[PDB]
Amino acid sequence: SKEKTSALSLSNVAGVFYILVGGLGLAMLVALIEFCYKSRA
Amino acid sequence: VLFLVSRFSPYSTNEFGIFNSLWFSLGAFMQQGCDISPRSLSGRIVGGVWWFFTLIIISSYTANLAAFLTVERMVSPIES
Amino acid sequence: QGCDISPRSLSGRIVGGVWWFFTLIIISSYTANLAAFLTVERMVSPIES
Amino acid sequence: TIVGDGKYGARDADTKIWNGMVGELVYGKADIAIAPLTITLVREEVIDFSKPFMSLGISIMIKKPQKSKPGVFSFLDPLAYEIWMCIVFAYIGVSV
Amino acid sequence: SRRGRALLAVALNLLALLFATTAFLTTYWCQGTQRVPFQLRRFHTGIWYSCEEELGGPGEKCRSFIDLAPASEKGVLWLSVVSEVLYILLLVVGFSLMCLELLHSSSVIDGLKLNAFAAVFTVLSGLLGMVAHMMYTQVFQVTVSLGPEDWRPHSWDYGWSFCLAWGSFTCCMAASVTTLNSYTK
Amino acid sequence: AEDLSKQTEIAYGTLDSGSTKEFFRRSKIAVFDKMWTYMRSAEPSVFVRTTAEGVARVRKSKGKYAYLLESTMNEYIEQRKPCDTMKVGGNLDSKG
Amino acid sequence: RTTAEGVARVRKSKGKYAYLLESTMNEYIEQRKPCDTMKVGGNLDSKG
Ligand SMILES: N[C@@H](Cn1oc(=O)[nH]c1=O)C(=O)O
Repeated sequence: SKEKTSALSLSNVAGVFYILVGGLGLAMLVALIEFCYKSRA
Repeated sequence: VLFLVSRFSPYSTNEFGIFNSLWFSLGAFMQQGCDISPRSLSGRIVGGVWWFFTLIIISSYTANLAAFLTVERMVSPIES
Repeated sequence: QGCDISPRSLSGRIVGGVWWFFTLIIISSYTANLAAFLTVERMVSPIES
Repeated sequence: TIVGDGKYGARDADTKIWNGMVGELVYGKADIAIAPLTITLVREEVIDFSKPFMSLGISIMIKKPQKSKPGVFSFLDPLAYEIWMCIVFAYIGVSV
Repeated sequence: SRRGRALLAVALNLLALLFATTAFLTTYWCQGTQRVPFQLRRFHTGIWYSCEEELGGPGEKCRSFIDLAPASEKGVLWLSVVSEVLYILLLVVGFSLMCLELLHSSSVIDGLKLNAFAAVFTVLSGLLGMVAHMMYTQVFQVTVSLGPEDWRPHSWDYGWSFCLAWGSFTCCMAASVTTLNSYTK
Repeated sequence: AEDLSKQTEIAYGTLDSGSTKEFFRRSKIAVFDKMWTYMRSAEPSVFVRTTAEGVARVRKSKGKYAYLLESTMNEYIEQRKPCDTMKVGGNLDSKG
Repeated sequence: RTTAEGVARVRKSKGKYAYLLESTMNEYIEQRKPCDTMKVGGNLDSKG
């Protein structure tokens, strides 16, 4: 019967920030390799 | 990151300035949207990942704000 | 439903900024509290004294 | 009286010696044991038992599982893995 | 003008070096207090050494933070410190090429792409930087919840030098957009 | 007891002198004989000499030890302060 | 009246009617079609 009013901690949505930054560096990877190919062609 | 992506890639004219990129990311986060559209593929990635960020957080916010006011009606204010 | 026009002024985008965060609270406040009535119901007594 | 050694009762298979509450009644030191003692066959042969005043079973006691730290990918807990796959499969097709 | 924008961009990077390395060396990230049954002990920790005040004097008994945790969370914590050390050193790669940005420095010609790769690195610094601040606060929170007994902190409150750690990641970006502004103009 | 026989992530034992340990040694059920073999095979100290010692062994293990004991032994620990442990599954066997 | 009638009420009452009975009769009914009755809990008693 003793249930609590608990806010979400950062651990609950923790991986969403991880796949945010992983999605950021992937776009950093693509923004490099799209300018390099047009500079070759 | 989105401001850095628009300048580096060739994809002209660039509607993603440091005043504009802070505006496009806000409308995505408040789920309203904005007028400009990222056109480079690396620009569409940085839009799409921020999109999946704001759909988890707000839905976590709305579920947890339902989670308080569900408990607040099951208090059983002891009567006898 | 974010409309097609978009503000092009800094003091305007402060207005367009703070009005957005007003809505994301209230509508999520509305969905939250309407979950409270359908899940946990209190049939209130019409008289109490 | 407390059992002097403190054990419920056992025999070493090597030395064939009962110790604990069992070894006290077999050797004649104690007179009776009204205690949590199981009626087993190796106890039935050495001492006599009445009908059970209580019946039981062997359970397993663990620490009550508190909520863990949620995982890295614990955000996608409310939907099945099969759903997210079928979304992305359908996300391709509606685009095509 | 265009030399004036490069001057602030390096000086904000030097703030980001000073604010991060302060955080990495100071053991005052988490201002907490612990008690023995009515005596209370203030303490403070970081990633390396948890230094606890003792009564009867100054105290400052310093205990290692890495082995303090349980094992799987420690395994995350092995990756967090490496993520922060790589943030500091790739900040050092950042402003050093911003020292080549200067007009009295190496060259004007092919100086634009020198300004290009460095600001890439400052983004790649703070992205690994913010995650390093993420992985500590998650793991430290577990140690507050599940850690070895005779010490349980009442308040997990984040103190000074860790707000400065957020100010470091803050000033990583304002310096990086201005050299992006210097790249486009 | 099946899943404890499928996985040794959490160690499990009994009391070092008692009919319950004696029951597992004389067991011919394919599960329980496997359960008896692991108790003696790898030993940092598996068995305990006291029930309350094993109760202290479980609660301070952070879920890494499970103490096998009797049913009416186990309901009294669950309705005691601090009510930190619980029964899992059900009774393994009939005893008296 | 008999066990075969009492277990049949469980098939028709849609989970509103529990029929207490012995364990070894409870296991054999579980292993026969429609396999739509489930033992819950452990033994309340021990008999022979
Ligand atoms: N009491 C039982 C044996 N036993 O009791 C425990 O608490 N553990 C255990 O193995 C007996 O031998 O009769």
